[PDB]
Amino acid sequence: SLIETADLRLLLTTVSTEVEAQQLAQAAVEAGLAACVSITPIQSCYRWQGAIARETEQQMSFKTTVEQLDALQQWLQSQHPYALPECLVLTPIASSVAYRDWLRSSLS
Amino acid sequence: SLIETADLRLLLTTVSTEVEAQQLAQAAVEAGLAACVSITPIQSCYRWQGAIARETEQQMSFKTTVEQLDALQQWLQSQHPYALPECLVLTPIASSVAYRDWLRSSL
Amino acid sequence: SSLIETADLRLLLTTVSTEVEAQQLAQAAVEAGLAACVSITPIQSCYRWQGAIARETEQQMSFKTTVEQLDALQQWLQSQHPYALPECLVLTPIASSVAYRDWLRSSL
Repeated sequence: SLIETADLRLLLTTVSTEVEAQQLAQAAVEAGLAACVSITPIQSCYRWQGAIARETEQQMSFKTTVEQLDALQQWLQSQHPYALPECLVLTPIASSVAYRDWLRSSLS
Repeated sequence: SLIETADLRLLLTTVSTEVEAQQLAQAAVEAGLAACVSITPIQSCYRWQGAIARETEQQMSFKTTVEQLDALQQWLQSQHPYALPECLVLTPIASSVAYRDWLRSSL
Repeated sequence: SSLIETADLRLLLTTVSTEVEAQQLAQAAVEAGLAACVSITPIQSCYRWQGAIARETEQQMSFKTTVEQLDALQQWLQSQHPYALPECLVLTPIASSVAYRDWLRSSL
């Protein structure tokens, strides 16, 4: 049942706290900006303003379409305006018809 | 030993429980359909059945080749606990010579 | 904050066995200028080893870098990774924000 896909997108970002991740995920789905969101606890080590830090974060992966992606990304920024958040987008190359159709059905 | 690659695939899906994930991963490797499978605990938020839900799940990532991918997905569908499984496929664009060779040879 | 097309960012994925190993390798890669950020996630990995199915705890690592540093990062992993034959899978994000891409590039 695999089909080629070019219009699905995964938006990856991080936030510091579980509570923020949960709230952002719920509201993005309610807004029709993403169909599904996963939240994974991580540790991140990074260069920021000269120094190296290791902090706990929540990795978020938002499932959306190319049509909703800009709106989603801008909306997420609006939710933590003080942050320069991680923003990486991946394009899946295939999916199932049913999963693709469900995902597209979930967006507004 | 970095090489450009086009024939490797990652198939992403989720299941509800650790037990389900462990069993499905083992069976896929046993069948020669995936070289290796990672399992990561997540929380997932989505609307289903008219209502927004947040539930704990296990993210699975199956490493395979383009040649085995259809067989893996057909198998996974027959064996997956969900009526509508997540199915997303990524293509890595580079690997190491040794890792690519391991993955392909293991199938 | 707007999304822009990106072709020169890379995510290198590998695993190690322990949290300590992952923290040390991540710190060392950032210190050497080979990655801007490294995330670490505990996982289980299932694979066949010596003819038998194994399932082991591991740490999934994701190194955020540029195409220009990718070869040097992989070469450095040849010497520094704890495993003789590490996982090595590289993804290319297709978009990012201007701010994030600029942060990542300026960190290296």
